Amino acid sequence: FSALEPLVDLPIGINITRFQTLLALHRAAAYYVGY
Amino acid sequence: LLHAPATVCGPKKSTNLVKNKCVNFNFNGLTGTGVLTESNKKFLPFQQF
Repeated sequence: FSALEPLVDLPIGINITRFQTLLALHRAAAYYVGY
Repeated sequence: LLHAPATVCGPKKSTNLVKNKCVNFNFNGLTGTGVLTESNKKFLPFQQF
């Protein structure tokens, strides 16, 4: 079972439409999305 | 003044400690009457109610 707590809230009041993540590169992982 | 939420505002004054007197109070918008007596049960590190 999970127990998630509130971290922080910033009121900026801007329209949000698209979402994406930011990764790193170098010169094997998994992640999900829930709606 | 815009539709955006307020980020800067005026100050607020603080009153001294008091207990054991049935007096009106105001904590973050919560106004009521009671006896502000001490407690023992512990809250979460982020709960204020």
